[PDB]
Amino acid sequence: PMAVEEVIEMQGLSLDPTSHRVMAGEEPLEMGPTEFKLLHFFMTHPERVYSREQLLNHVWGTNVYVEDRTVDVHIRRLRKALEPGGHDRMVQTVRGTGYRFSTRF
Repeated sequence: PMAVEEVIEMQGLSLDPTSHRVMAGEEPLEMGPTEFKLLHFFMTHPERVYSREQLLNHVWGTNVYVEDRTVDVHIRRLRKALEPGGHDRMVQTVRGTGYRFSTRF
């Protein structure tokens, strides 16, 4: 995608950095700012697995302080927001290791 604020798309799921609009095809999806940031990170760092520690650093930063399970909490809310189109299946748990976003499922 040779464009910075360009719309990211994967398996029918699109995310607009400018308007913060996320869609399963043409149906709009609802999620908070943390989930959006998490989804944005996943769609741009696909297939690879990340520990909660890595996801905390990439998404929450450092000037805040959050526990690892908080990641699990927002992973849940994100999956929940992605259900309409079944895209929640793209947010996958890597047993006792972390999470990955995949087109394969």
